[PDB]
Amino acid sequence: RPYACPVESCDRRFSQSGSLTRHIRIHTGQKPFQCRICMRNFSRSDHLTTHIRTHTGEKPFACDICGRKFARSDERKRHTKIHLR
DNA sequence: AGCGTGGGCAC
DNA sequence: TGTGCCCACGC
Ligand SMILES: [Zn+2]
Ligand SMILES: [Zn+2]
Ligand SMILES: [Zn+2]
Repeated sequence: RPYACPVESCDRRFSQSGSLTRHIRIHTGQKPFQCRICMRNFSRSDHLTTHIRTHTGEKPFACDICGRKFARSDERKRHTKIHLR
């Protein structure tokens, strides 16, 4: 509720100053972080990190039940539930 | 499946 | 003033 977004259409607010200014990038279209492999620009450093794994094939997250690996923790999370029948 | 991408947040 | 996870959607 403290920090807020000045643009007309939006009615959003952020507790941390950083999240307000991160959101503002949606409006300005700023994409600060670039992939030195395919040159594609991204809005967030964390999304650039996971994107790079699509190129390298790095998959740090293994399923506890079957061991299948994933580049992202949420992909693994989405996967694990399939072992429930 | 593969994976873009914003919000909540701890640090 | 960032960095970097977890979470959630969406397609
Ligand atoms: Zn806004
Ligand atoms: Zn790339
Ligand atoms: Zn599995």
